Amino acid sequence: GPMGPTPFPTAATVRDWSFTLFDRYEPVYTPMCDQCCYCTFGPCNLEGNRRGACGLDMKGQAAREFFLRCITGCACHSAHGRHLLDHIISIFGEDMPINMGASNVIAPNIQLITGRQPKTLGDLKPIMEYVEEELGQLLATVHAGQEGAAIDYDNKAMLAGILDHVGMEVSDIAQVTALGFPKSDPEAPLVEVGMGTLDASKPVIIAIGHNVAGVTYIMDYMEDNNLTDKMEIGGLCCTAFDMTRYKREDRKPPYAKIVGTISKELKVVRSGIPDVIVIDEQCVRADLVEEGKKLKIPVIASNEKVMYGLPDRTNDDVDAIIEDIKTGKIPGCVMLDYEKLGELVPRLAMEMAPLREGISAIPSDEEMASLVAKCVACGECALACPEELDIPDAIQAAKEGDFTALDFLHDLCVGCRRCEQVCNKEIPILSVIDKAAQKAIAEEKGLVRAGRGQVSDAEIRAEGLNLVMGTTPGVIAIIGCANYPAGSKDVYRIAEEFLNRNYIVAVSGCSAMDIGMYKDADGKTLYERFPGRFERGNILNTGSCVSNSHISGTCHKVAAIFAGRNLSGNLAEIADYTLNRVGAVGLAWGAYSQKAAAIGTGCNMYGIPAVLGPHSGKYRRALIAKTYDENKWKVYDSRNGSELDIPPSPEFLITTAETWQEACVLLAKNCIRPSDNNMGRSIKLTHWIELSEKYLGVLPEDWWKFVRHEADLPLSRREELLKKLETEHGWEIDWKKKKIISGPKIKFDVSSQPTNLKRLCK
Amino acid sequence: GPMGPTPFPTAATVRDWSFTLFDRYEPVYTPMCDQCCYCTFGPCNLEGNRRGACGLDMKGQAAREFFLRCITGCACHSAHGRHLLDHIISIFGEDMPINMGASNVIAPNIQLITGRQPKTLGDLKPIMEYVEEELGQLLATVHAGQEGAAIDYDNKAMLAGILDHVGMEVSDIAQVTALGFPKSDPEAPLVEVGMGTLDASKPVIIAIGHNVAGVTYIMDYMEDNNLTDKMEIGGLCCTAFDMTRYKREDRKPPYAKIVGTISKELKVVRSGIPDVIVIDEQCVRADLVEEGKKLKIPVIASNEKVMYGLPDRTNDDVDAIIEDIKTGKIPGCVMLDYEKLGELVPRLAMEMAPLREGISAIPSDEEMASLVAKCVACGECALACPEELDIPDAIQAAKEGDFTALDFLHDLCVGCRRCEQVCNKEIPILSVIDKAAQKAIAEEKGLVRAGRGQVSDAEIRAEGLNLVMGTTPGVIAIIGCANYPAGSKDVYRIAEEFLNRNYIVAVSGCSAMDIGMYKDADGKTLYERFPGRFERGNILNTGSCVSNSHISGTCHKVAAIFAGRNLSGNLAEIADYTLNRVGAVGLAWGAYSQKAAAIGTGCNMYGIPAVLGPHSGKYRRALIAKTYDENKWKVYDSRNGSELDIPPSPEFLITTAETWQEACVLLAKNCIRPSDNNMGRSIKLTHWIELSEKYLGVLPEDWWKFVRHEADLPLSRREELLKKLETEHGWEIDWKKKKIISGPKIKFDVSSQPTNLKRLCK
Amino acid sequence: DTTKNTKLFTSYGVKTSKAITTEVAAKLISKAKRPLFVVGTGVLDPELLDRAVKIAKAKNIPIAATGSSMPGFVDKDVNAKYINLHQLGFYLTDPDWPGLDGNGNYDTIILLGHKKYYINQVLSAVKNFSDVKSISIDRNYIQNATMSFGNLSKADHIAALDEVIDLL
Amino acid sequence: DTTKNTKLFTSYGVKTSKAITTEVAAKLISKAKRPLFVVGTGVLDPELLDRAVKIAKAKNIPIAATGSSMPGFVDKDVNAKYINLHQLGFYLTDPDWPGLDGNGNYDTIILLGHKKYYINQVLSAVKNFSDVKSISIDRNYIQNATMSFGNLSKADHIAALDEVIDLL
Ligand code: SF4
Ligand code: SF4
Ligand code: SF4
Ligand code: SF4
Ligand code: SF4
Ligand code: SF4
Ligand code: SF4
Repeated sequence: GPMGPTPFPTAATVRDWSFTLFDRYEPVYTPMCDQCCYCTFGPCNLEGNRRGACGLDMKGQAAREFFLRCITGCACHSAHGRHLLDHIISIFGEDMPINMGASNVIAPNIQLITGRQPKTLGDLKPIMEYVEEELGQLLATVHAGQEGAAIDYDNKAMLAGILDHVGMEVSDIAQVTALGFPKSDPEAPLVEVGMGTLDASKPVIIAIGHNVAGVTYIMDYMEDNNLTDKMEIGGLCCTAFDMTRYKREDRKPPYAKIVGTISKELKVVRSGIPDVIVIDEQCVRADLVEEGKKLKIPVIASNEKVMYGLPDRTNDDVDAIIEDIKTGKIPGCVMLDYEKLGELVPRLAMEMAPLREGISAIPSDEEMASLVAKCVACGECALACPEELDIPDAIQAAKEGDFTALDFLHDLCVGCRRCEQVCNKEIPILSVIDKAAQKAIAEEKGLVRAGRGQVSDAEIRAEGLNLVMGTTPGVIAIIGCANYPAGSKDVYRIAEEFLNRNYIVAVSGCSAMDIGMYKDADGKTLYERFPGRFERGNILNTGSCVSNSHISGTCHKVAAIFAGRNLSGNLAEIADYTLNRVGAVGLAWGAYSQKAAAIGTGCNMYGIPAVLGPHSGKYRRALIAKTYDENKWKVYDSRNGSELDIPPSPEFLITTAETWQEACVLLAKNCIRPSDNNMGRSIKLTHWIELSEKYLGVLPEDWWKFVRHEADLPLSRREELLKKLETEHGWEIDWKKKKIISGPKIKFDVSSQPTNLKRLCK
Repeated sequence: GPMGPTPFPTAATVRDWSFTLFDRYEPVYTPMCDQCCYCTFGPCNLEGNRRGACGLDMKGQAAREFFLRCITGCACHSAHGRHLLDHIISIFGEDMPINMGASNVIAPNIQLITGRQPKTLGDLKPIMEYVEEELGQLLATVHAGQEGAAIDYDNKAMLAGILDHVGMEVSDIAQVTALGFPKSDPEAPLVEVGMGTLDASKPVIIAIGHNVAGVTYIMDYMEDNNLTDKMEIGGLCCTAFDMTRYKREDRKPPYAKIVGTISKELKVVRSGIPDVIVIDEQCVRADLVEEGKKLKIPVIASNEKVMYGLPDRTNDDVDAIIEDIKTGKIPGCVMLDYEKLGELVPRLAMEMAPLREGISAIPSDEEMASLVAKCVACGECALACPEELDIPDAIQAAKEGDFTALDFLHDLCVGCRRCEQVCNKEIPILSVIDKAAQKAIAEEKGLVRAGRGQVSDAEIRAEGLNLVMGTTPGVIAIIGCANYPAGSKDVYRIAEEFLNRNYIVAVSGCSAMDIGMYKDADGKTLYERFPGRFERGNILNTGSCVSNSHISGTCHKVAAIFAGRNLSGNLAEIADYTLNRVGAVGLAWGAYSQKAAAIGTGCNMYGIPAVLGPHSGKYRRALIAKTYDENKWKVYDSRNGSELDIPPSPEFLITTAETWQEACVLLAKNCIRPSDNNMGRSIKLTHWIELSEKYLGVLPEDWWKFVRHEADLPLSRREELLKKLETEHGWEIDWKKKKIISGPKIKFDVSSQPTNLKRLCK
Repeated sequence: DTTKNTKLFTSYGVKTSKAITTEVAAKLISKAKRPLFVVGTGVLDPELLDRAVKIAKAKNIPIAATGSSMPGFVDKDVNAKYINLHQLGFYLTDPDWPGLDGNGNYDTIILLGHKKYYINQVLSAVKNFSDVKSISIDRNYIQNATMSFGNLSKADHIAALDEVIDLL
Repeated sequence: DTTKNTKLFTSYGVKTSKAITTEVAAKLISKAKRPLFVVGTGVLDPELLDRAVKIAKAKNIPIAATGSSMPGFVDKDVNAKYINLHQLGFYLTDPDWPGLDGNGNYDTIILLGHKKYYINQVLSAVKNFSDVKSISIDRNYIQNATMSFGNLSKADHIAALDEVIDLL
């Protein structure tokens, strides 16, 4: 078949496309530090964009830090994929054909980047080898004196992001093909999520991490031992999604439960509900053993990445490990044998449940009163809180008999106990807040749809025209972590606000968990209120963190299947098409981790803008365009090659918002694309203006820059907007026929084809 | 053939050996930062060993930072090796047999780690693939919430270090086999090193970096164009060693020159001598273009890792690039084509030499006087100097007509111009110092022996018994970077002091360059004064940075060839043998880079202690044993299995000294090993006591802890030391026969076999 | 006493803002050439909104209402415009930015009602890559500003705001 | 005036040492229970060696001569012993270290004649993983110490040392 110009890309292979992107969206640097500390020549003070002892300046150092974050995220996803693929090939075999669903382009990201079309499982190994090679080169570039310019660091960050997307795609494809995951099911079963969904009268296993192989072995033991209804297994983070997707192509509800995000780990440990904690991979707290040994909660590690300093009893007999754990010799162990782990963990939970009865860190009412009365209001806890919660005010209210302030603080808190280590009264602030909100915690239940996987080709053909023309207002990819600024309900509010306006909302990761935790006045979640297909007004959940590759590949497949392009080694052309025509925007309201940065950068390289939470300014790098400059918003017409002006949309590639209202406005405005017809532009403008008036109280100042025709204006308020154009901007509109005769700067051409590349322009 | 228990090791495969090492040599943590800044939950204040929002504490964060440094160094060496091997296979072929010299164990590190015995060049690809896989896993471990314990981070750091040694071995083996490098030649030619060795009346090419692939092409063009005697090509850093080793198996002197270390890059640029600068990879300053455009010095990049933000003219015609550079359109370009680069760089130097005549940043005498008179003695430059040089005092002396202070400061300065960016008088302090020392710079010439490569098996048989028994006082591996605390002569002083006492001094990297820059009163360097074989009193230069794998493999071959062990997958046993019997110590007096940390950690895992400079406390982690505790210095006898006490030597695995005198004392003391015979112990004790009296003014306080017999004492001062043992410690010595009858705590057994492992003990 | 408590959990570096009194902040705001009043959503508190409106009216200061604080200025008779705070920080570093009204960049920005970890990250770029001055008049001590109030309680913050208005 | 200039090129964090006068340092040294005098090779300067000897003799302070400063103490009548500074910092963090003389650990260490980037890295571990107090009486302001002199010239350093000896 035909091949594009960029198969198996390297830093020099994608430098032209990255430079084209950075010409419009300039990299804004927000250094987290005034100093660099990489080598022993330092620490070097770089305040004022000064240079270090090696000659690198502040901008270069910030770019290098962001590049390191992106390659770290890529490494996590790639290592997950490699481990999963090795286990899957060792068990099921490498001749097993790939079964992703009902489609022809099985691997969109893989085909786009490496130009390959894998058929069986063994064909995925060379992709992983190439990813490992490129990761090695990029990590070598981190060394001192290895790059002097920040723009080349940005190019390498883009390359790392697309490598991360390839790795996520490999991992998700392998696990879906092997472990009987749902195969692009519009109607996958609803699963229970929440801390209060766990039945604490039963032995409780709690799985934390991202890798699910050992979890699958534990589930197999529980199923074949008929222990599904006698025990309770819950999961935190993306491993919960993976276990709830396990063997669910039969579409029956799962029995494993979802507890919450990373913010819930310490709260669940302090509650005393878990009987045995098993940790697998990334996103695992480092104080689990210290906080668990107080409440006699054993910890079992199952991966070499997270050994947790525990003894290695992998080759020891299961009963011996159980006896040493019961006697209290060790707080846990490392078990790298999957059969032995799957036997051991349920038995350990069973034999530990009767031993630890009523043990919890939640204070009693008298103890809570004494702890509240102990405080002196010195303000160190408020200073140390990542979310700047007014802890001293809540405690002062608690001294008077009012516990509503701490109850309100409960949802905003991320359960990090950074406040407890600065109190000189030794007040367990996190436990005090949990005690104050113990009723709301008991009421914390919800429903979330299981991870469907990728999007089938039939839905792609159904929605491609609607999306490219703007009939569908756009795609909102609500993804990312749970480092929210003002609680976990903001993602729910945004998702509801955009589902009510018939957007296509695709969710994944911890954000799906937090969306499914809130019900309306009647008592239904968004997942049961709206269907789960890929169409207007539908919220679909792709699955775990590695499922964002399915959203990116959905954009790729919109470009390929509909417009009839070639994916193989064609990153620049497909990304240009996505940037100019597909109205997709991403949202990471609580991104904290390096994987989030890698996913965002990979989406940027593919042409998808992203809004992030206020905490994401600590990533040190955004991509923002200049609207006042006009030379930046100029492309070529693909039919001939002439200069064509485009509206300033998207006006950024990565930005950070402060509140969820401004985030809603930004998401509504950034779905606008060039090459939108009159009806699509009318719909997008209507939604943007309505949201701006609802949340910000004013009609957008630059709304007129997106009007090319009288049909572009909203149909309901056409006359008032025409009068506004007549008066404020002195345009010329013919009132006899209600048409625009003079004023617009970009004329409307239906067959105009805006492109950023001249090589394929004719 | 037989295989050991640990082929292709992972983190869990080497955790027992690392734990055994850390039981004795406890990890000391010296945090460079009170805060962690990895994710957006932070920055987290960790002062007082507090925990961050993820639960990780100060010790864990310091261990993670050191682990990141080690994996970065491993990545640099591995990427160098992969690029070199790919180029070599593409040119010469993958069927080319490996020709390292005259030996049977061609790849000691590779065989020790992966259990493989490669024969041709193609067999090295799977090793590189395994290294890339393990690098991916280790970099994935860097993510937030991926490891909670510092000891597991230390284990992964050891694994990264040995992976780094494997990568260096691969790279050096490939380049020596392909590029006609000297094949273990004890008599490799002497090459000229120094800034003053460059003839500035000729067109000058200056090569900076570590990769020589492109350089070799430039040298081929110069040779076949008969331009060797009409131009001057010099190199800085390890690429200079690589070019001076190119095609030198014929043992004739090279024509390329060595300019200096990383500290000389900016000084050479400011001198105006270079006509064209070509940069390949790591250890390249980031302000080369900014400082070169003032003096019209074009910069040509040749690798994707360092593209320097220059335009990419790889596919453009050579003459067009030359004309654009000459007119001043661009300060340089990126050339990824090796033939084109090899044609372009000499022609560019030829056409740029007549254009830039007399251009330099060195101030004139009147300009220098005015600049000196401008200073007001505010002290910001002294505050900003990495070496804490007393710049204001030197300038105050210069105001009075005395330039000896700045001349003295010239050698201590590392040419980083961090002082220039804080002066409010805009005084070019580095240029002022260079002007003051312009005579000494003109006199800066020296000789260094070319990189011989690995050590042949014949010399290993010749020296194994002497090294193991202690007849040779030991091996001193002087390696590392040029971040010296008090000038570049300290390495020369240490090397001379240890060569005068008949140690085996093996050098590599920038330290060899700095050793070869100083001559005695007569006028000869150490390289011409002492032979270059592998025996007592000989200083041998292995080559570039990737040649430290030859020193480590020399230790592995001492263990294998002499004692008759099996290398294949036998890291723990070989490392235990090296730690207990081989008296080898390393010294990195000016280590700053991450590659230095990786090499040191790899040597530590192999059982080789290392001394570092005062700047190396910024690495955040040392490995120091407790001498007062006695349970730490206990091993098992390999013949039976009983408890055997050993002297506290080595007392550290990684330590930092302050001055070179203390470093000499530490190196002398840390060559002492158990299982030393009476004569070897006598020699080592004599050298240690003599150096301690010479440099510290006292006889060592714990000298008696290393005496097991009256023959262990130095032969010349036996009686006085016996009287000291009789008096100070109340021992019992028979004066009739001059023998020790009572008092020692460890008895001397000739056939005692100390081992740290019970599995192979019988 | 707005210069007493200047405690921080973490530090950006050696450089830090100067703690100032109400008199000094009043003088700096009154002597500014082309000031801008950057306000976040935290200004929507009823005790802060009237104070901000009075400060802006006393000196005819254009207002950049970042976040979702714009609805609190629609009814008031002030010149306030919405702009994303990150985009505003990016635009302030460009010397040839026309500005909110198109009359040129600004030399001083007054900051009120902002989240510490957000305004600090914007001010990092503003102070490291531009020559704009920043005056934080909030209740949290901001390191990356040029001049800033110290840590204050809400009552003390209100009293300090009244003191600044009195001297304006 | 040893508390005026406390400038730093780089900062370890929010926590920093307290700048003290000669009277305060003299009181702290005189009231120490089991002090140790850690001296580097920088003490070998002739004007510093006699001052260090007089300080140690005035209070019978055991001396840890790190680096290669031991030859400057052999002839004098003081109790000085060589120890690697990194190893000394490692041993001070162990509560059950017998000490140089084997009589227990130390609660206060006086630091004189050290490289800033070396003593700071040792003091980082000492202050973060132990309860030992550190008094820097050198001419460079040390952040990681507990109490420290400010930045001083050589003449001012000598005058401050004489002032400390006078009050000892
Ligand atoms: S970059 Fe991060 S680790 Fe390094 S000094 Fe700054 S805050 Fe500390
Ligand atoms: S890498 Fe450069 S800026 Fe960073 S510490 Fe080293 S010399 Fe300074
Ligand atoms: S740190 Fe403790 S004592 Fe101080 S205000 Fe907070 S809860 Fe009260
Ligand atoms: S545990 Fe909650 S309240 Fe305490 S510092 Fe962390 S986020 Fe703030
Ligand atoms: S990785 Fe942990 S310690 Fe570091 S900033 Fe994030 S939460 Fe804080
Ligand atoms: S910074 Fe400049 S003016 Fe100040 S002391 Fe140094 S040379 Fe003199
Ligand atoms: S250029 Fe030399 S004198 Fe100036 S700061 Fe760097 S090392 Fe010190």
